[PDB]
Amino acid sequence: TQRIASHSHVKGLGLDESGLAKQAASGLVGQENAREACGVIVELIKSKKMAGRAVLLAGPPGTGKTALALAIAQELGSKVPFCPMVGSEVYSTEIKKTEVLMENFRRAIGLRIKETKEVYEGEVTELTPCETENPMGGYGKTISHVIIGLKTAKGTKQLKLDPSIFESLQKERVEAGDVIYIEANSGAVKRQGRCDTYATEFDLEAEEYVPLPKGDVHKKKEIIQDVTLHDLDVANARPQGGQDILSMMGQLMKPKKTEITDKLRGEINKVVNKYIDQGIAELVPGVLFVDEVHMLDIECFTYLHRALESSIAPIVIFASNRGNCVIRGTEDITSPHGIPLDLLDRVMIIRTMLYTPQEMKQIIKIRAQTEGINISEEALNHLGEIGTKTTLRYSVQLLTPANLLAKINGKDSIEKEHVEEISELFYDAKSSAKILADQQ
Amino acid sequence: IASHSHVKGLGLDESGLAKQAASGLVGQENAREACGVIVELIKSKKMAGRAVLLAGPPGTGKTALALAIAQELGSKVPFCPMVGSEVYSTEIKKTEVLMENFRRAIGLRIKETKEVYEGEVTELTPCETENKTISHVIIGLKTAKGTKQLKLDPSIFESLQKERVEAGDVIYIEANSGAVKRQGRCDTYATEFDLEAEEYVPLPKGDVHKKKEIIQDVTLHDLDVANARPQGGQDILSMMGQLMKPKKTEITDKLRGEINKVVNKYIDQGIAELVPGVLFVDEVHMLDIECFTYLHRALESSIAPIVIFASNRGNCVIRGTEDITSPHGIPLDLLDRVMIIRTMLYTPQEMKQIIKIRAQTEGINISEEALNHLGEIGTKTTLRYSVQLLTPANLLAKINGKDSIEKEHVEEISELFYDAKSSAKILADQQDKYM
Amino acid sequence: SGAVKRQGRCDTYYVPLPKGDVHKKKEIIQDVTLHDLDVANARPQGGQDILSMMG
Amino acid sequence: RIERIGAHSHIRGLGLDDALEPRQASQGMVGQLAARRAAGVVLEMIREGKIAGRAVLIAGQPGTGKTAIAMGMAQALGPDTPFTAIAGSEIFSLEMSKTEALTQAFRRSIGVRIKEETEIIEGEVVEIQIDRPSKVGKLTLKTTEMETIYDLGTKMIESLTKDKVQAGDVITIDKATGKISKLGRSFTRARDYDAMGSQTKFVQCPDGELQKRKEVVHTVSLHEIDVINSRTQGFLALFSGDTGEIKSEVREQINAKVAEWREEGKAEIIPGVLFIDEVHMLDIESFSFLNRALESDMAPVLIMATNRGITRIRGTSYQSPHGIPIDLLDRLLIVSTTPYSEKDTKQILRIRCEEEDVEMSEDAYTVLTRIGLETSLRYAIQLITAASLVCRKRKGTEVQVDDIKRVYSLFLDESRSTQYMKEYQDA
Amino acid sequence: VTRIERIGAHSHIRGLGLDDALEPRQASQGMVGQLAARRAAGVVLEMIREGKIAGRAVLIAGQPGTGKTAIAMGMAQALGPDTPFTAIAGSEIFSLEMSKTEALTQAFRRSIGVRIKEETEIIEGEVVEIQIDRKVGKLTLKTTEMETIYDLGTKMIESLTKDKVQAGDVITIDKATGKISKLGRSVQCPDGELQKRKEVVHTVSLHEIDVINSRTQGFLALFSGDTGEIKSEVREQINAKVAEWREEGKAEIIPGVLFIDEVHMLDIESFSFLNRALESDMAPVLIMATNRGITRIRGTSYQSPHGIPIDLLDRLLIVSTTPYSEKDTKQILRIRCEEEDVEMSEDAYTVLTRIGLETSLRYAIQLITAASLVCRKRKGTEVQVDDIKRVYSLFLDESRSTQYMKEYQDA
Amino acid sequence: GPIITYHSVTVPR
Amino acid sequence: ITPGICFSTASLVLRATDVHPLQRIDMGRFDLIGLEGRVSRYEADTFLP
Amino acid sequence: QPVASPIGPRSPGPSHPTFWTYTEAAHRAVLFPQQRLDQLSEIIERFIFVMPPVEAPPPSLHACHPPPWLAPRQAAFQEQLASELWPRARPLHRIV
Ligand SMILES: Nc1ncnc2c1ncn2[C@@H]1O[C@H](COP(=O)(O)OP(=O)(O)O)[C@@H](O)[C@H]1O
Ligand SMILES: Nc1ncnc2c1ncn2[C@@H]1O[C@H](COP(=O)(O)OP(=O)(O)O)[C@@H](O)[C@H]1O
Ligand SMILES: Nc1ncnc2c1ncn2[C@@H]1O[C@H](COP(=O)(O)OP(=O)(O)O)[C@@H](O)[C@H]1O
Ligand SMILES: Nc1ncnc2c1ncn2[C@@H]1O[C@H](COP(=O)(O)OP(=O)(O)O)[C@@H](O)[C@H]1O
Repeated sequence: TQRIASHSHVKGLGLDESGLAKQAASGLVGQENAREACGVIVELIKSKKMAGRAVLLAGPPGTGKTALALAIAQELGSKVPFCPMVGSEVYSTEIKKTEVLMENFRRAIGLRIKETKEVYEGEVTELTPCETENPMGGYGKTISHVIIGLKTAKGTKQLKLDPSIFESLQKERVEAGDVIYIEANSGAVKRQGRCDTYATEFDLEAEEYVPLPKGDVHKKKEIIQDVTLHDLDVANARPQGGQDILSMMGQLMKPKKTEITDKLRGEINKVVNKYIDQGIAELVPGVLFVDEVHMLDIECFTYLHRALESSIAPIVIFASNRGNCVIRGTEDITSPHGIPLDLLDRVMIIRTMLYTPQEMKQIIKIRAQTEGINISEEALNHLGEIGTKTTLRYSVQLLTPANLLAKINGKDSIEKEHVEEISELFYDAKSSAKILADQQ
Repeated sequence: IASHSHVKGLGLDESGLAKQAASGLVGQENAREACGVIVELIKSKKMAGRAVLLAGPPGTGKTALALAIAQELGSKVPFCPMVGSEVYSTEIKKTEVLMENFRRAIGLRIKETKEVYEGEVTELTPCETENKTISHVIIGLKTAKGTKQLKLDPSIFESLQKERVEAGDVIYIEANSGAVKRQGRCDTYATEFDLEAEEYVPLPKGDVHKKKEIIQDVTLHDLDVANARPQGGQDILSMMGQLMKPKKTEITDKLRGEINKVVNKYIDQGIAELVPGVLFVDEVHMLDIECFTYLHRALESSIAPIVIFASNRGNCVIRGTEDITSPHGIPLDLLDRVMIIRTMLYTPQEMKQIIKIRAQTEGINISEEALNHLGEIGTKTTLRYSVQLLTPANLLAKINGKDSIEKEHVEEISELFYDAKSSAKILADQQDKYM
Repeated sequence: SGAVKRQGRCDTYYVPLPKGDVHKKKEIIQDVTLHDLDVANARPQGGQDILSMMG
Repeated sequence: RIERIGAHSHIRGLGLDDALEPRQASQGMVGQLAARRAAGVVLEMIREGKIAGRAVLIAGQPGTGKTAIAMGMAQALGPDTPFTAIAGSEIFSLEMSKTEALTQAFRRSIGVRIKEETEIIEGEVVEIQIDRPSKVGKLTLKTTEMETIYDLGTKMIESLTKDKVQAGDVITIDKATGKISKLGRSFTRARDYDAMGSQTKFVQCPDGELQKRKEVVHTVSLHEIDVINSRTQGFLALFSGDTGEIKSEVREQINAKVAEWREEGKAEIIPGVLFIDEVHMLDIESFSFLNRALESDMAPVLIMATNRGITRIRGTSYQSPHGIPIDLLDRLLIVSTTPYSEKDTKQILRIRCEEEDVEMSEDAYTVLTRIGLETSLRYAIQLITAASLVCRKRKGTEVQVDDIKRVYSLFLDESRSTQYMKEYQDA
Repeated sequence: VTRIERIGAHSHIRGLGLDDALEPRQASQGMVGQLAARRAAGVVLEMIREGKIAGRAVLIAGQPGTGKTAIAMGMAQALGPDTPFTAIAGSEIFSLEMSKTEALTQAFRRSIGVRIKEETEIIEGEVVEIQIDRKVGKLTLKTTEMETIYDLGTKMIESLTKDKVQAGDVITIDKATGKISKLGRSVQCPDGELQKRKEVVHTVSLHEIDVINSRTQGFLALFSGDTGEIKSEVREQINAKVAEWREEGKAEIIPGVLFIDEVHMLDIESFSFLNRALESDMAPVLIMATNRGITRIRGTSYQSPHGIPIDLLDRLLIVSTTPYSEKDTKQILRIRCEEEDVEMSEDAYTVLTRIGLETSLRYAIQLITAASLVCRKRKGTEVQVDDIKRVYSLFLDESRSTQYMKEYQDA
Repeated sequence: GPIITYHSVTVPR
Repeated sequence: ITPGICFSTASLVLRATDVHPLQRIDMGRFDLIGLEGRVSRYEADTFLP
Repeated sequence: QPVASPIGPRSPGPSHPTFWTYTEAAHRAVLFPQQRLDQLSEIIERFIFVMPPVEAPPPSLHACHPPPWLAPRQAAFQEQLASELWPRARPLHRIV
């Protein structure tokens, strides 16, 4: 279990197979015209091709914007990457805004990579040679292979390795009766240590003591990692290497954290294209959610509608609560949604409609069902009524304190008097503004 | 190479009078004969802190005369070109940038002797002693002239170990700096194997130990930086790579002190000679009031070089003040410490000769009719635009197959590429459609 | 604390020979500010490791 | 393999002839003949590359193909010639000045190509014998034409053992530096599988001569040169963009040494292009520095896109066309892009829907051209992908008019969004 | 031939031309006229030499270019060496590595000197022979009057072996530390005693003391690595320890001078900091100049005299300078010509004085060298009126270039 | 005494 | 390579002005930063008491 | 020590997830500074030519009558730094 968040109730868009919207499926009620609109871009995302697209969910504050924007992520599943970022995270003190934007852009892009490796494990029993005639003048007989006996919890098996592996063994300095790990594709050998079956009574030598090597002596299992392109970026930018004093600067916070296009193009993209065409990694193009995009400035918008035209960028979902407002960063330039007209003419717009009394009542019911509150039918109607006056946010936030008052007064369901008392103990934006205007 | 490849001097007579058309310049007789006085004042090496202000509308040859002054001065003196926007540095102080520019605008030619040890090493024996570190190192350097066993320092031995040298190879050693390079193994060992991962170099010739003199040239800013961000050797000072590593934010205590002391010590003993240069600061109109005010003391200092600003604005608001305006966008406080030089606006006749010179410098065989049509094009447009139209006309002529530029070529080029005023008129006509 | 400090070599071979009770015992009533305590703990003081780079 | 089709992925280059005569709808581009011809002229002057520091300004209405012409020029110029695309807002950094960022952008589109004739040895190792007492041994190199033997030295054996090359392996040996590079495994490289082997990727043995002399080329930009010469940390080009190279000898020395190299024939020059999209974001300081940065002999050509008209210059209150001061506007050659007509919008939509692999009906094209002439061509284009998804959802074959109409009613453009913004909407 | 310091705008200023009773002469020591301001500056110079009073500020105002900075350079030249005179422009405090207040207090501390005296036995002679037995060794030193042997310690014999062991080097041995410094191949050999006890006096400023005692390898005063010195322990403890050196025979403080040129660039923050920095016992004396009249203080819209706030203007004294007349201008031009290598005729001096009184004074001072170089072109010896007119035509000035703007340029 | 020999032959592909 | 190393000629008494053996307090009893990497929780919380 | 790096931490063996949860194909996707120097060595040899205009000996000596206990500590500190980090600076010798 975990904390109940403000959007823990949404699980999907609840759309029919034909593309139509259901009444209250997947926790989302009403909002058909916008849920279908965003289900269309859900299928766009599923179609990994046709990238470099942007969609702007615009509307009054808090109607359904964030709810359906993150329900897009639930419909898409955790498999595809969905990177959220509020418009206020662009301003940084150690890196530039156009670089934060590029990082988030090619951070939303995922890249899952598969690889199959064979592995060995088991307490070695003994090593012996395979003698053979001299390939050259009679200086002595040579060795062709080395037989090694590995014992595990399943059984004991003998295996043949090449003389190079025996030389690796010699320079590794293992003996008979220790735990070793071998791989055939690479050829490296790892010394795990002594086995627990030979555990000591007193000896204090700590080596992460290897327990009984449970399992077969040979095991093949596929590894499937989920790495993003920004992970590779940061790893190649500040590598955590060994004794390479260029790397020993990890003792610094290292400001000046911007990347370089030379690298970004010539080093990281080639290695990904090679893996994709070879069959080692599958590209998982993703979504970049930007709520409160109105906070971005003119420079951020200009960079946004230059990067969006890139063939590599993921699909972007902006959100807007403002109307005809001034563009931040400029002196006085009023444009719709606080977004410049040049960027607005490049993104698809979806108007999030306003809710009716019945729709807000259904939303309150769903939120009460999610928060585990046993609201009664009278308290629900009163919440609907007093939420038709104010906004939906205040109407639905009066469920935790009402339930607490109920539990304290010895109840198991929110009654009418409880919500009536909470509505008088707490106020909303308009009620508070009225008192503020009445006072000096 | 364009936009400065035609000017190679002021083209002044022996009497310092401006010649009509020579050295790649035409017209601007007054301005050029006045900049002659400036080049003479710079070559005199007698004054300091003097400042000139080449003032005129855009494209009146002020920067051309600024570069002609440098061409006349030659490459022996440091000519530092700078843009006013360079003062807005994010790592050092805005005034620090300007003072370091002033410092690098001054030159210093110094003759120095340095010693060098070189030769095919025969053996390298580290003479050990109890402290329990290596004491010395005896190296037997062979040469085509002779051979010498020499004792060097443990630091040089460690440098050789870093180089990963072995007995019998060729190395170049220097005692002044202490750096040792591995030129490769002696050519006599190339027959040892059929192929090796070794660079081969023949036996060094001449004496094993040799001292040679070099007449180098460095600016005062070079010494300033060398003493502010020292690298040297014999220590682990390489930590410079992580200590701070911005522009060092120099300080006056050593800028005006130790450096001046040591350079005067070098000069007054016949080792060095001061070579004051020129500091050409183009686009001075975007300098902040703070920079303009520091320029007062900079020019009133006894060590500042000859400075040359370029004014392109008539009268606008001063940067950094936001409420006050002055001529040239420079405060009257600094404008009183400069010798203003007009740059006359060019006439059709002079512009025609300028276009001809630019065409003949850009390797273009333009016909007389095309040249004369460029006259009208330039009288209707800017000189810079009319001269920029040249090269596209040459490309179009090459495409059409003609060996010369005709009327139709320049007409096509002008119709394809608009000018500033034409574009402004188009924008004014389409006012509410360009956003 | 064990903060041995070598003043130098004796004058008989430099600093004069100390003239007093070798066992100096006295009370230090010197005052300190509450911000010096924070300044002393802000950065670690020591070495023998890469921590020496922090000086 | 998988690099999605962006907004500009449909143009593969300017549709020009040998005489720089723009074709109507060839090579992805459609209409815009005058601006395309100007783009071709400047591209020919670029491919010539004997004049430095020339600026062009592609001005025009929003969504008329300015960035399209820029990407077309980039594609027609192809590799082996630096093309750096930058938005005007990308130079506003926190760790480096605007002038320094502009110098970086310029010097990043100037290529220096050192051509070297280092000889090597390419063949398929047959045997690698080596006896440790300094160890000494031999190697047998085979090519399809001949076989030979080589006596391996100390460092040769060291490098061979470090690289772990074995028999049947095809390798190349740089005789000058001794650098080994194994290119693959030959059919002989078969290890007679009787142990833990998991590699069987064979390849043909090298053909030709044993000890051949091939030609290598090292191409790096002036930006990379000065970055790696700045300080001992010669990895800032990948490590991080921490920069600020002083304009002292470092850059002047790069320039002087590249001049000597060009003179002596080591590496002469390959100029480049800098596409500044939305140049109106640059500051007055940026413009004032560019004024003289375009005058340097190492200055590549630049093309600046413009949507603005008569508008104030950033960082001041001066009204100037294109949002650029006339001081800089004077150096530029201005090319104006005109709006697309009905048949041009229709052809652009057709090419875009054929590039994104979406079959539209003849009436779908008509209704989409109507929508794109009443509203923005960008909105009309974005409508195609959205309309194809409803068709795929209903299991159709080609987009009809009803799908496009459903998508138009479902998604809103800027004008209809503004007209729907009838409420306060938290202004 | 040519040194670093060359002829400048104030090179002619050799100091204040005052008498024993602080009475300025008509024209002495390169300073002409400006009697009131010169005798008002002599008083502050005398009480600076006194140093018993701390935190005094004397502002000088008047018309632009009325020897405002000349008086300050004269004060500096009269104070002479061994007494810090830190001149800084009003912009030098605006820095990125340090705050404006930190830079201002840094300048205040640089403007305070601390005098210290010590004795040290120093050696100076020619090396004769060296021996090392791998470790201890011996050395033989020589001078023109005597020679001697020395049994050297390990460090000394190592430092000597670092050089050319054979004779020739003339070294110096600071017996305190033992740092060797070979003057050259025996530059001649020294005379007198080989080892002599020398007195060493140092005037180290409080800022240098702070930088030295603030950090390991503390001497970052060569690149301004003193970012925000910790007042909590460094500066307060240094003040206490300087007060302890005082009144004990160890050291004595020498108050310096701080010349803030163009103080109108400073902001309300810097002025508020000065309001209290000028009240500390360690506060140095300072002078300040201004060219603007009643203008706005940088930071707000407050219009105040000299661009300096009233709460600080009340904390200083003001001295007005009078405009120069024909006599003073001509004499200043003559002194400039004497400082330079140029020589003009009497009619040339008259014309130059008229030209420097029509527009401004600095214009003539600048035209001096231009007319000299133009007369040197026609192969003459003296600068003539025709050459001065040629120069007046070639080079323009502020007032004649601001009126030629009958053609519109960028803006 | 301790002479090692590392070999790698191309058996008859 | 500039032979004239600009060695600081500062005075002698200022090389170390803070060193005073009998005029400093035992800051060791306030050293919390030095405990994090040397002392254990079980050491101070359970053993010593 | 590797928190969010695409390369896995040191794993004692395949007995727990951290070994089977990371891929060598992804580990190859990141190049350490050593590999960067190795791959740039071809251009480092020919493109690093910038000589500083002036070189300065060790930063600054100190003429003083100092407390005898000053120089020994600095010498020990420099010796410790040279014994610790200098061996790691071997790769940068080529560029130096
Ligand atoms: N259709 C709906 N069904 C259920 N709950 C809803 C619905 N629409 C909005 N809500 C609730 O309204 C709350 C606020 O919505 P939010 O996404 O914050 O919109 P905005 O960001 O515009 O305020 C959310 O916590 C959500 O639970
Ligand atoms: N006297 C001249 N002779 C030949 N060409 C000239 C002359 N003056 C200016 N030009 C041409 O005009 C162009 C711009 O002049 P410029 O020096 O930039 O004027 P400004 O410095 O006022 O901007 C230059 O490229 C140059 O070719
Ligand atoms: N001549 C043309 N041929 C084909 N497509 C075009 C043409 N002009 C514009 N387009 C298309 O229009 C879309 C947007 O126009 P764009 O080229 O971005 O103009 P602008 O840069 O002025 O917005 C692009 O995706 C581009 O493919
Ligand atoms: N009384 C004087 N005696 C000698 N020279 C003077 C005198 N007054 C001014 N000058 C000279 O005339 C010039 C006047 O400029 P200055 O007074 O320094 O302007 P400001 O002080 O306003 O910056 C200076 O170069 C100065 O050397």
